[PDB]
Amino acid sequence: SRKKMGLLVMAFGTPYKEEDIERYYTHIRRGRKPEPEMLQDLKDRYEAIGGISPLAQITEQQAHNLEQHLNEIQDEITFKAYIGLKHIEPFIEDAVAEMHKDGITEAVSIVLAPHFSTFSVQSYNKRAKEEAEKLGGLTITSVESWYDEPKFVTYWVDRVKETYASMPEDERENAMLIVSAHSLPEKIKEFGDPYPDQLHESAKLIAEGAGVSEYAVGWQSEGNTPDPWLGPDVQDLTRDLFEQKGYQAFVYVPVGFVADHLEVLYDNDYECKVVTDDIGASYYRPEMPNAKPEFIDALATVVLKKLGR
Ligand SMILES: [Zn+2]
Repeated sequence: SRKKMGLLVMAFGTPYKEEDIERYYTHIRRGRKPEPEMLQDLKDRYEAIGGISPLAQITEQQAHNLEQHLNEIQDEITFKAYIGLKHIEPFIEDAVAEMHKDGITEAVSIVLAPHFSTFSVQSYNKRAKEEAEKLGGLTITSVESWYDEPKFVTYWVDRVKETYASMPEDERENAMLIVSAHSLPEKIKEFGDPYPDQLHESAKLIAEGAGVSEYAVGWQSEGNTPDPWLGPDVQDLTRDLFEQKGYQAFVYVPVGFVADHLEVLYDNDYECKVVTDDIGASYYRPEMPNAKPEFIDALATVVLKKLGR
C-alpha cells in the first residue's frame, strides 16, 4: 500500500581517508591543487581532530537514520536514502542517476545544512533537478531551509540551557553566546540571498528559547579569494566582544553545521579555543547534532511537512 519514494540527502562532502584530501580540496579550490605545505597542513589538522575516518561516517549515519525513522513514523510512504555530495563521490548527479536506475520516480531531497543560500543549497537543488530532467521520468521536491523547524531549534536551545546550567555562577553571568555558520562571499548579497538573515534568525530563536539575553552572530571557515566574504569571522568577533565587555565565557553554537566536521572540531574547538585561552576566557561548545535521535526526528518532520504529511 506504501508508495515508494526517493530520499535524496545532500551535503558538502568529506574525504574518506587521508589519501583523498588532495583531490577533495582541489575540487573545493576549483581545480587548484593545494601546494605541498598546505597539503601537509590539512592532513595534520585532520590528524589533530581525531582523524578523518569518523567524519564521512556521520553523514552515512544521518542519511540511513533519517530513512528508517521516516519509515516508521508514517505508513503511507517507504523511503530509500540516496547520498549526493558536492565535493566528493557519490556526487549529486550520481545519487540522482542511481535513484533513476532503481525505478524511483518521485523523490524529496534535503541538504544537510539548515540555512538557505544561493551559493550552496540552491546550487545543490538545481543540480539535483537538472540531472533528473536530463534523465526524465524522475521528479524531486527539494527542501530549501529548515533552520526554523521547531524541533531543530529545541535541540540547540537545550544544549545551550545545559551548557549555561553547568557554568560556575561566576561565569553564567559574564558569558557570551556566539551563533555561527559557514562564511560565504559577500557578493551573494546582490542576489538577495537570505543566508545572512536566516542565520541571524537562528541566533534569535535559540537565544530566545534558551533565555540568553547576550549573544552575537558570527561566521567562519571562509575561503581565500580577492572578493570579501561575510564577517566578522568568529575569531575576531570573540576577541572584539572580550576587549569591549570582558566576558568570562564564550559558548560557540555553530548552528550552520550539523556534525563533527573539520569546520567545527578545528575552527571552533581549536582556533576559537586559542582565542578564549589567550584572553583567559572559558571555551564551551555543545555537542553537534550528528546522528542523535532528537536531530533525526526533527529532520523527519522537516521532510514530512514538505510533503504535506
Ligand atoms: Zn570551507
